[PDB]
Amino acid sequence: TPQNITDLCAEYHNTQIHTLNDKIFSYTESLAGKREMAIITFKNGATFQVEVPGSQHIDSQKKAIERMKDTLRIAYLTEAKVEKLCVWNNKTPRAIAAISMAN
Amino acid sequence: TPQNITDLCAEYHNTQIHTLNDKIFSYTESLAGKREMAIITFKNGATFQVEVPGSQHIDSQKKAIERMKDTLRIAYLTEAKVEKLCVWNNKTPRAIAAISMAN
Amino acid sequence: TPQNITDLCAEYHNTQIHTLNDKIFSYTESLAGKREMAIITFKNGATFQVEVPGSQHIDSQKKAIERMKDTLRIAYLTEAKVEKLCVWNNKTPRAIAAISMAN
Amino acid sequence: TPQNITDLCAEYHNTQIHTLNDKIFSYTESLAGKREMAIITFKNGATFQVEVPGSQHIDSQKKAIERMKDTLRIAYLTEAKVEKLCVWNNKTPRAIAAISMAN
Amino acid sequence: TPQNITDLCAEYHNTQIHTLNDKIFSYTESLAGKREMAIITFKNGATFQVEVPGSQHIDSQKKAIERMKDTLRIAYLTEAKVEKLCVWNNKTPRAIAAISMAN
Ligand SMILES: CC(=O)N[C@H]1[C@H](O[C@@H]2[C@H](O[C@]3(C(=O)O)C[C@H](O)[C@@H](NC(C)=O)[C@H]([C@H](O)[C@H](O)CO)O3)[C@@H](O)[C@H](O[C@H]3[C@H](O)[C@@H](O)[C@H](O)O[C@@H]3CO)O[C@@H]2CO)O[C@H](CO)[C@H](O)[C@@H]1O[C@@H]1O[C@H](CO)[C@H](O)[C@H](O)[C@H]1O
Ligand SMILES: CC(=O)N[C@H]1[C@H](O[C@@H]2[C@H](O[C@]3(C(=O)O)C[C@H](O)[C@@H](NC(C)=O)[C@H]([C@H](O)[C@H](O)CO)O3)[C@@H](O)[C@H](O[C@H]3[C@H](O)[C@@H](O)[C@H](O)O[C@@H]3CO)O[C@@H]2CO)O[C@H](CO)[C@H](O)[C@@H]1O[C@@H]1O[C@H](CO)[C@H](O)[C@H](O)[C@H]1O
Ligand SMILES: CC(=O)N[C@H]1[C@H](O[C@@H]2[C@H](O[C@]3(C(=O)O)C[C@H](O)[C@@H](NC(C)=O)[C@H]([C@H](O)[C@H](O)CO)O3)[C@@H](O)[C@H](O[C@H]3[C@H](O)[C@@H](O)[C@H](O)O[C@@H]3CO)O[C@@H]2CO)O[C@H](CO)[C@H](O)[C@@H]1O[C@@H]1O[C@H](CO)[C@H](O)[C@H](O)[C@H]1O
Repeated sequence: TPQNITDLCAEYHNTQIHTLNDKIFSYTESLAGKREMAIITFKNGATFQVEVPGSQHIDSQKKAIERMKDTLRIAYLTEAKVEKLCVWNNKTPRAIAAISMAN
Repeated sequence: TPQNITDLCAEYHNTQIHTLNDKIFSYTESLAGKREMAIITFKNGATFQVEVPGSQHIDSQKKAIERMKDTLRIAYLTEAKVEKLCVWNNKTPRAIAAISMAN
Repeated sequence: TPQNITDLCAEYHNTQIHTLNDKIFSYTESLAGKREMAIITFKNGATFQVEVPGSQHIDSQKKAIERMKDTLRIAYLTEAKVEKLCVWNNKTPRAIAAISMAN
Repeated sequence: TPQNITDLCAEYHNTQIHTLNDKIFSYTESLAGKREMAIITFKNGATFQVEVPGSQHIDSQKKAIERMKDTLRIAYLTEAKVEKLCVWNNKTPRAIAAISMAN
Repeated sequence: TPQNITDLCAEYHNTQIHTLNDKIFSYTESLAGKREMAIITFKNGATFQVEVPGSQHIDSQKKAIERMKDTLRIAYLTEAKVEKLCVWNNKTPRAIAAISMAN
């Protein structure tokens, strides 16, 4: 079991860490069929999604996907600094696997 | 997968984007049977709903409808600026498909 | 579909609109068996309930009853102005069907 | 149906009202097995629990127990004044049945 | 039934109390499959997890694990002082069993 987001990210293929150390610039969410997702951006233009739940996800991830969208929304609204994102780089927009917040 | 609300909106028939760049003026929600819905307005009078769930919705959208009502309520209470709404034109009030929020 | 709380209220028998234009004065909730309910009051003493779920509710209302209690608690805690309540007047305390919030 | 917490409390055996008119001093919660519970204290030392869900509860209470723990956490974090608690006094710590909050 | 986190923690093997009396320094959350977890740190470098749900957990603990991640997120965002953690010491990072907040 990892102790931080960088080591967690390294337990997966097709992932990378992005260091933001910034608040979220915009928060988008959709209830439209087959596009039940969230998208965040940063002022540097960087865009990330929480993927639509699908075949790629194991059952244990379903609650965690919902939690992540909850986390992004409240981080956005409270202007919380996002430290790092672990993302999958075989999706466009890059898909969030993990988030760290500090400072 | 789309990277922003405008492109997402364009993936659906008979939708449009409204640009508000304003906080929500009023928030209404109902538990009354067959009217389990939310209604928001802006100061210009513009009125939008989250639809009552029905057969027009696929299963994957049901959780997202609930999340959207959560989002609208907290956006209202925090006076968060709503950037755009993607809506369906064939409902009255216009039915929300997606929301974006930015400073 | 209605566009505001007043029109929604009028789609039901046994209802009335209360215009409060005030924050909630007190919030009460109970987990006691057969009394799993919330009660709110306003400054003038006027009292309203979210009813115990029961056979007078259809299945689609169960989630909306839980949402309404969520709404009333956060409205109370944030001192959000309640504009109107739509209530059923064939219950004591008057039973909330819908709420609108506006400053 | 009762109009207030005092009248509600009187509908049950083994209960009493505590009039606190104070914020919560401490909030404790546990996920440990068979001790999935919350405990609050007040500055006067008074201590209360939300009981572990069990055989003493009917199914309609399960969602209300979870809601109560949510309420106590947010009341704690926002320093909301608790007016009264209705508690079962045949338990140690005294077990919360209902809460009222007023400025 | 215990009356405080210290006595609760002593009902379990392989647990200990850490006294922090500090806000959470960082909050990390993951939706990655098999690492659906949260990690917190304190400025003294201490690191704790909420374990991935699994067979070491009885069914009643699953809702309480979700609640705990909710609690840690909002405690982080509000800079709430954590008084004590009860943690299992047979896990790395040490795994949270209970939390207390005061002052
Ligand atoms: C890389 C990949 O295809 N991942 C998909 C995963 O495949 C499993 C194994 O991949 C890892 C991984 O995702 O990196 C390997 C990591 O070590 C694992 N880490 C931990 C901490 O457990 C993760 C983790 O278990 C899963 O992610 C949890 O769901 O899995 C992959 O190496 C393995 O490959 C097999 C191959 O399939 C087989 O034919 C060949 O003979 O042997 C290879 C091993 O040498 O296959 C594993 C599945 O059996 O599978 C999951 C579903 O279980 C997803 O499909 C995952 O795809 C990504 O999913 C992401 C969201 O969760 C996101 O959408 C990404 O864009 C997807 O690529
Ligand atoms: C009035 C009443 O007893 N309502 C109960 C309802 O009864 C149904 C019809 O009532 C309405 C209503 O609630 O006003 C009629 C509205 O037009 C409907 N509006 C919409 C937008 O759909 C609603 C709505 O469909 C339901 O509320 C959704 O569950 O229903 C009622 O008129 C009808 O009885 C007529 C009868 O047909 C007629 O021959 C005779 O002359 O008079 C009767 C009384 O007007 O019966 C319908 C049911 O078959 O039924 C629901 C559940 O099925 C509830 O029991 C409802 O009671 C209210 O419930 C509220 C909570 O949802 C709240 O607790 C109130 O205090 C209850 O009275
Ligand atoms: C007193 C007691 O042991 N209560 C347990 C309950 O027993 C039922 C009757 O209790 C009441 C009550 O809890 O006060 C009586 C009230 O009038 C009811 N009020 C309303 C508004 O309905 C409540 C309510 O129905 C239940 O609480 C909902 O679940 O129930 C109890 O009096 C009765 O036993 C009588 C017996 O009938 C009589 O012949 C003899 O002379 O005296 C007995 C004791 O007074 O038994 C009823 C059930 O058959 O049952 C529930 C079931 O889930 C609980 O076990 C309840 O225990 C309390 O539970 C609380 C949490 O819900 C909390 O943990 C308290 O500490 C428990 O004591």
